[PDB]
Amino acid sequence: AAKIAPSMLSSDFANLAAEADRMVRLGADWLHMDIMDGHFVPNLTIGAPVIQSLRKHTKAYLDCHLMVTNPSDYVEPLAKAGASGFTFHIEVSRDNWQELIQSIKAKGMRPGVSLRPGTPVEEVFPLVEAENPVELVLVMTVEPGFGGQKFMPEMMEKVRALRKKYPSLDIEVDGGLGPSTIDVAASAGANCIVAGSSIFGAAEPGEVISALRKSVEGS
Amino acid sequence: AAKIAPSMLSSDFANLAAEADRMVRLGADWLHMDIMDGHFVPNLTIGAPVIQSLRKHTKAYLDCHLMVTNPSDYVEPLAKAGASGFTFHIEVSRDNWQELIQSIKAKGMRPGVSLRPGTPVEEVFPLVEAENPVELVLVMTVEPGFGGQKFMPEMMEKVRALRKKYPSLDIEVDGGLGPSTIDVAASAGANCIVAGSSIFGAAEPGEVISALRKSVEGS
Repeated sequence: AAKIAPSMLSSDFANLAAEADRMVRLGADWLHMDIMDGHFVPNLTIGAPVIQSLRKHTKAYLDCHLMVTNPSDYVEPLAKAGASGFTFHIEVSRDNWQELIQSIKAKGMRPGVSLRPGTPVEEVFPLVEAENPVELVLVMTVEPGFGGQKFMPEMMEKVRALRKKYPSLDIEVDGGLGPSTIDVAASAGANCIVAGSSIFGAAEPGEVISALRKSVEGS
Repeated sequence: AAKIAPSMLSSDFANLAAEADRMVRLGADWLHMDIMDGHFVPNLTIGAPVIQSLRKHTKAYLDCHLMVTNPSDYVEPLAKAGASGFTFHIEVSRDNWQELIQSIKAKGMRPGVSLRPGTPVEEVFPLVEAENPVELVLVMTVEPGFGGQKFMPEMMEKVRALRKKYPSLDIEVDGGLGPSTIDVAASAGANCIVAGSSIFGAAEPGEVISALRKSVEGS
């Protein structure tokens, strides 16, 4: 099923609760929260304290993407904060992804795994096929760290490979998604769409959300 | 001169613009922004993207405290974001402190340096005495990372030492400051007061801010 998730990194961080309400009001399915620690990626955004404050104001699904070096140390804080989805990077969980997925699920959060552009898609197959698997795979379509970057079409091959092997798996894409890039992504098989500037910078955000949904549903 | 700086780490992160404005209306001189990267301290809070959005909603002095391992990489982003004060930790700015101070000042921000409880106060004397010196020294009165911890009276010896040598230097304290601990800190010589839970958790925050200011001015 299609899930449109505005990237709050592109919203007014100073009026988060209002922005969250506005997005839900405009049709958003989830709110994508980019958590960066300045180490895994060269940018620092928000952490669990922000998620906790936001949860007090909304019941919306908070899709948290951990671009941090030590995701295991965020499981407890984010679960307490009220995170709904917890997506970690495959590049920093090579020795403990099994326990990490289990620890996330134990806390009632939906486990997901993300991969940077340079990481071969085959690396996440074991995580999708595990006894306790990830329930979402996030294919980054730009090098993670900043919004406003150029969509990388070559990443659609990863989306396609995943959709072919796993027809019911939630496949998310993040990086340059918007009206001009949604069709190729929807055709490739992506059903969860993270978009920032294309939604918040639009004259009609609600129309953009609907257009993204329609493209996915059309595929 | 006394400066009262509420610690936004204790505020409603989902209504930052409103909280900042409320603090200013209640008499806050500066807004203390704790930037933690999960590495220098075991917590991740907010980064330049949050500061940038807040600046669009306030003209208040944003006193940013960098509890990160690589402060040099935040100078440009925070300057663009509108930070007013940029305080780095002496424990991670080694051999690069002279350049760091110059880079901060070169970008229109006020340079400051902070020291954890375990760090001898003598460590910062050269920075205060340099040709292009720090303009504020932040004596942590709790181990940095979280709000609500117990004030450490023993840290007042650092404050006193600094005040004795530098009569006009801004000396800031952060950690457990409130009505019950301000007199001993004001007597020691601290004039810039960072307080979180004692202000955001108070029935009369305006009265608390005034009391903190009165204590400092009384000294």
